[PDB]
Amino acid sequence: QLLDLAQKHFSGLSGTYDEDAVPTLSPCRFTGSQICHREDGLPLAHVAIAVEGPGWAHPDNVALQVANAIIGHYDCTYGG
Amino acid sequence: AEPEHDHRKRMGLKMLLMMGLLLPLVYAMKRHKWSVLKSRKLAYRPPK
Repeated sequence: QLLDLAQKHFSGLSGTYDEDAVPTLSPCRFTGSQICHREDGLPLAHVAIAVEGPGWAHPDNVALQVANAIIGHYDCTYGG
Repeated sequence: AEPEHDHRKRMGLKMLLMMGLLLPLVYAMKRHKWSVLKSRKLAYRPPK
């Protein structure tokens, strides 16, 4: 029923396609750097620190996620 | 008067050769550590 609907309503993008220009993503350079926005009028500091990860496809996102799970997450309303 | 004459001069050459290797290398260690500060860019963004 979904494929039926997809042909019923989306078919209308045929005719001709991609005949003049096609865009594929270029890799993006990671830079080990720092940005410090110093504001002594806000009551709490926010800090986000990161290394370069591998990307969607990489099999070793699983092991990363596991390591992340171990460290986890905390918030003042946790009862533990 | 100065028996050690030869030895000091022998050591002095070694000192000069050591410093010639060491002085540029420690400077290079300093610069790379200091580079985080030497290329830092400031911007002031006051409100309103």
